[PDB]
Amino acid sequence: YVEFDSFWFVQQWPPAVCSFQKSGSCPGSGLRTFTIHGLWPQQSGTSLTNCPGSPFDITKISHLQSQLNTLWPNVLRANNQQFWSHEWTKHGTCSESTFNQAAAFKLAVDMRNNYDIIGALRPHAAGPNGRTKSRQAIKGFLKAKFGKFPGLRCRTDPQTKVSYLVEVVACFAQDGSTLIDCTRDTCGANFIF
Ligand SMILES: O=c1ccn([C@@H]2O[C@H](COP(=O)(O)O)[C@@H](O)[C@H]2O)c(=O)[nH]1
Repeated sequence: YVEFDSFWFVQQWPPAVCSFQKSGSCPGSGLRTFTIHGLWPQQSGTSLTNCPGSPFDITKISHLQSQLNTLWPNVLRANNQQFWSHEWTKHGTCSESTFNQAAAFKLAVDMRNNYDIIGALRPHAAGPNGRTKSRQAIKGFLKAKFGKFPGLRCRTDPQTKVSYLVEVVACFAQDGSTLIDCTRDTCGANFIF
């Protein structure tokens, strides 16, 4: 069996994520704050997925639904539970040996409350404005605020080839509490944000 050695706390930028879904409606299109995508256990540089764990049980986190509906909405479809269930089954099960479902979602909520990206960039006016930003600059501002380098993830429009920031990753040690440096970015030196 495999033992995760770290976590990737992944937050997503709703507007960008929605823009890549040019086919249909997008519930979170109007959100202007980073929301939780998921907490992904890592192993030797790779995300551990689909581990032999417990079925998702909404009643196990019923007490967090309040916070989850605000910080962890399904931005693509109007079904938050489906999104939480998927993230648990695909990612959460892989760290269940230490964190049961209730503990994992609570961990994600706490991490989100301790990692306000927009708030951290505002003092530098480095927030979203649909213009080009520097990977180095953004990583620098976040490290100065939180203490460690985040991971920046981008997606490229197939038509225009323009790169857009879509997710920001905060890396944690196996304890799920000690912030550590992220080392992998999918974003190039510059991107739209
Ligand atoms: O707000 C969101 C963001 C992503 N996804 C979905 O989750 C998957 C991406 O997450 P992952 O499987 O890599 O954890 C995709 O199928 C995507 O449609 C949602 O349902 N809602």
